[PDB]
Amino acid sequence: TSWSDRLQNAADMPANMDKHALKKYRREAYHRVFVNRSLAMEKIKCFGFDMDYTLAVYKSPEYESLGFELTVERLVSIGYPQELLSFAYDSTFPTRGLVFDTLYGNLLKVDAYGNLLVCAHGFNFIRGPETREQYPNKFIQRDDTERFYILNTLFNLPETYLLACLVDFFTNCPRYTSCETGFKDGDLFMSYRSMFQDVRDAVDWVHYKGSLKEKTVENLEKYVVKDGKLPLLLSRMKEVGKVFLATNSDYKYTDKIMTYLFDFPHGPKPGSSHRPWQSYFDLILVDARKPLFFGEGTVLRQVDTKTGKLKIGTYTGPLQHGIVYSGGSSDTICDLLGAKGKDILYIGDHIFGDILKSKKRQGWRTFLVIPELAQELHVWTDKSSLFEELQSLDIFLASSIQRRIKKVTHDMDMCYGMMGSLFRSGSRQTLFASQVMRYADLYAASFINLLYYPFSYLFRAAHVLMPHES
Amino acid sequence: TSWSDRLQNAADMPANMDKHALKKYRREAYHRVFVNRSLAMEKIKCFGFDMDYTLAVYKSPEYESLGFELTVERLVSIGYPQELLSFAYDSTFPTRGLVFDTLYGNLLKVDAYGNLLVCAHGFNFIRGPETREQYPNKFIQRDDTERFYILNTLFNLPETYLLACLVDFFTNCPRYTSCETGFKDGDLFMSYRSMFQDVRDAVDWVHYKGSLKEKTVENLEKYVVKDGKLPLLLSRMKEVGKVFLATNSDYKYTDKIMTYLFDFPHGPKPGSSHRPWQSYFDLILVDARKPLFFGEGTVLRQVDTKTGKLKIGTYTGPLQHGIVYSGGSSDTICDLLGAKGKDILYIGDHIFGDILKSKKRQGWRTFLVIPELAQELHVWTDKSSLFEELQSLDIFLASSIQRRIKKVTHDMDMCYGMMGSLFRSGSRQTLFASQVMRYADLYAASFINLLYYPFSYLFRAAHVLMPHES
Ligand SMILES: [Mg+2]
Ligand SMILES: [Mg+2]
Repeated sequence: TSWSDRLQNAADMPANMDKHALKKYRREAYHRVFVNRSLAMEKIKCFGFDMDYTLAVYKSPEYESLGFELTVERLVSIGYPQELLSFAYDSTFPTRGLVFDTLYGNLLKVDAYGNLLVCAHGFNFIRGPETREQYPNKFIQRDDTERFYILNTLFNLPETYLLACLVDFFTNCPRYTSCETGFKDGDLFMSYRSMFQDVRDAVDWVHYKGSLKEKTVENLEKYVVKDGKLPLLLSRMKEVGKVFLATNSDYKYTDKIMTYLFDFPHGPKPGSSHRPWQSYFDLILVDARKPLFFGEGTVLRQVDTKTGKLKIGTYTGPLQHGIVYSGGSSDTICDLLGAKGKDILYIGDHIFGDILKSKKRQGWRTFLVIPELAQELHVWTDKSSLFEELQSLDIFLASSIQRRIKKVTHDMDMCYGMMGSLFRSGSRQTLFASQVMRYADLYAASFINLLYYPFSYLFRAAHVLMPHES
Repeated sequence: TSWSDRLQNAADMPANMDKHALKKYRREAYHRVFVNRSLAMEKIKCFGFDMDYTLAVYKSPEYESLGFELTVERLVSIGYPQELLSFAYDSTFPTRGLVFDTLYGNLLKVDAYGNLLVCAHGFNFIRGPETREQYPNKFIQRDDTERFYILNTLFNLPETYLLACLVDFFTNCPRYTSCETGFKDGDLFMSYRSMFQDVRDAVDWVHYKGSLKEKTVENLEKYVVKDGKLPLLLSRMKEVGKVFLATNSDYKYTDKIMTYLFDFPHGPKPGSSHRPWQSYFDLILVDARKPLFFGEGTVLRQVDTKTGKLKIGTYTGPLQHGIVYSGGSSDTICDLLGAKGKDILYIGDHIFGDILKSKKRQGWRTFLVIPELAQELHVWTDKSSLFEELQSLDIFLASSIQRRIKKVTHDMDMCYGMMGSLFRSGSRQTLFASQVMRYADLYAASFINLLYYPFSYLFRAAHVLMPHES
């Protein structure tokens, strides 16, 4: 049972809009919207969306497996060894938000301060004392972006696993000699950095120049979660405010995915006429180039929706019905919708490019979609006894207790996968968790959970007090 | 009663090291060390210090008034109008950590997200609706460092007030015409930015080329808090670890201040021989250039302590007794003391240059000294009924309540001064407060509060849980 299985099971259910039914449903963690900072829904005038892994959640592990297979085939085609073809995607290995250290070839799980929680070289998990050789302070400087790459999106799951496969492969293949910073093969030296760059390039290529999109769209039911409640929520949002799309995807791909997401024999609710996906949006913007979008952005262009090509020139005209924009900036949205940042709730899955950047650069309100939460919630509740035990031990310690703490931490983490929870390793929160709390005003397993709250709901979070104020 | 008066009253008291006396004393907020993240003191191998506003806390408002007077005199001497000489420093106006907006000439008090809590143009406090003309989203992008300057240190208190005085003066002097971005005086245009730059330059000049240091050192009792307990604490630290000084001040000024700080007829305790300040440090480093110090730093130089001049050349030798360093990097300290970052507790008052940067760049443990806390604690407890009222109203609201909330917020804030608490405006925390919580592992009114805790004390903070984990 993957997180997408959970999401699809919930997507299959019709909306019961009886107000008591709604209250009961949203009390379940699965259908709840979680609150980091208080947000009065009555003050939101514009609801903005990302598409991929927000509106269009790709099914797991099928979509990751497809990306993996095509990325491997691209690497082989440029001259990586044939043994790569014997790799098979394994969903139990990668957790999102890991850091690849391009100097030493390690996947790292870190906290908000760059402290090492987990270090794997290939499939070898390096324990504390051994990590000190390469990380003397068990710490990385994560903003050293030339060295460290943070694998922040669900698109990075395939390459997270592939990096580990490759390091494992070269390390154990007697054709190659392992060095500190890569592999020697006679007169050829392959650094972990140049290897990482090849993987990154092959991933981009598969999405942009390869067959991934074509294979996705030829079997959308296999690859994409679909939910009859989506037009209902969007139509309700449009009753109290404006609705926009701002996506990095191009027009042709957006049109294919979005058509599928609305492809039901009805519109907002069963019995109503179907309407085109475009009719649910006051403003549609593609090729957004987030996060650059939230600063200078790019030249505002107009899509010719008939051909899917951009019209020649900068678009200087007004917002008109049926127009589709390309590029621009977040200011385009504010100016055309008559909005200020705090009137906007932007809904996306990219913790950096969607959420942190719109928050820091523009003061937008933020809603983070975390698709894996759909299944992490199940583990969290099902294994609560292990977390509680750890919480009791930590308090008792403040030795056989220290070893017990390490053992319980391991058992708890393994319930999530080999790289543990997205949100923690034992009692230590990850960088990703800390960024969620600081930048996402609201978060949930799905944006659909907004449907279960009334129009002027006040999302509440307790005030933060300093230690001396307590 | 200023915060320095509180600090000096406590400094005047002898240390009672009876273990029960110690426990009782540190329970008082004034003498407490506050904990943002748990820290096991037994793991600290090196204790590092800043000097100014850390070891050498300057007396308030006398020191600010001296800086102000000399800065004004410097501005007049370069051609600012004579009316500046009628300004007098007023401690009730500035709060630390305000943001000067160089485009519009406003002092801003903001939260961690750039939201406006207070906006003053001169001594005119602009209320919410009027701030929207210049700040349509009541928000600034604070990392736009070309536009916004954060007045982060106690050295910036004089210029905080002076900026307000100047804006007030030009606005109300009929020789000048007020524009959006500065003042016209016939064929001369003075932007708020060029005005701000003149103030900033005059402040630097007074410290570097003017008479401020000379006037400080000629009357150290008037200007500097002195405490017989300082050598006691340092000598205890030296029993369990290494002690270093890393300061931006130069050798001659450091030597004058430090001599005064140790100038008692005894050493660590009454009855013991006096020892030179240098003997309390395993490593002494001046001209540190923090925060650059915590990255590449500068060339490591050796001070000729006889002349106060640098020896010619890069110092390539070992740590030797009596040597004094200049420049270098934080790696100099780790390499010479045999330390890793998490073995180091660095003690300073500069939230950015001392604390945030050593934490983010190096993974050092951090202790933030907040001298104003000495008096903010008194107001916090004395006016607790106003904060409690506000907390009850906020909860009741979740109208005459909204107006009551604004009135109580104002009354509470005014108890601290015209720009309110360093830590909040009503129920909203400032940027400074949020940075304290995120980057300072420990904080206190004075570093001396460490004396009241035993050698292997475990400072405890509760674990943070995400909303879905609660
Ligand atoms: Mg996305
Ligand atoms: Mg200082």
